[PDB]
Amino acid sequence: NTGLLESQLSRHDQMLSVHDIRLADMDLRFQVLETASYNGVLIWKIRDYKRRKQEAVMGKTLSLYSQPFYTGYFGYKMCARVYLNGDGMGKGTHLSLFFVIMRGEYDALLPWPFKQKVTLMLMDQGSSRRHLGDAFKPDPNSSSFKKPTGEMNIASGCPVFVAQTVLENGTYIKDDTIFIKVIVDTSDLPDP
Amino acid sequence: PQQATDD
Repeated sequence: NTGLLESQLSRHDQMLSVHDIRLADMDLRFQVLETASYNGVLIWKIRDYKRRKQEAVMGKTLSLYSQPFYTGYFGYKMCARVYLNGDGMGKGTHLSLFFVIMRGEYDALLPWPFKQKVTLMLMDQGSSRRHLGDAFKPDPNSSSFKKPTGEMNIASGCPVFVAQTVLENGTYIKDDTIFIKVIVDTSDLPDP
Repeated sequence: PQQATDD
């Protein structure tokens, strides 16, 4: 019958669809890898600041995540979260920057809770290089630094990192893009 | 170290 030809076409179309997602996913997966780091330092590049800022305001997209980064080849898996329009006490007024601990595939061998010092910062692209940053020492009793249970733990950082004005007036933005850098202390910890 | 709203 022709119902056979059409069924076969349908089968193919269905699979071609799947293949497309599989492909798209891998493009994403490539990207993540190509930008991975294993020395506990993250350099997160955020293009389209205007549009993304606007989507934060419009409530379309409140926050953004960096690709994951590591303290070592088989160490903690972490990342960053930013709210272009602020969160909490900085909401609407500042840019909030947080640190996140993700469920690593080797947590069973890592020390908990997380105790490595974290240094959050936004880079200045102007030639005077007056970067903005602040560091902290994980709070042992905080549920953000315990052995992950779900994919990610509660983000912990600075809700009032930078005043949105300061950000948008200084030389931090250039070519509609900003750079965020995280520095996790690794030296102080028995390495593999 | 301050935490983010639940979301």
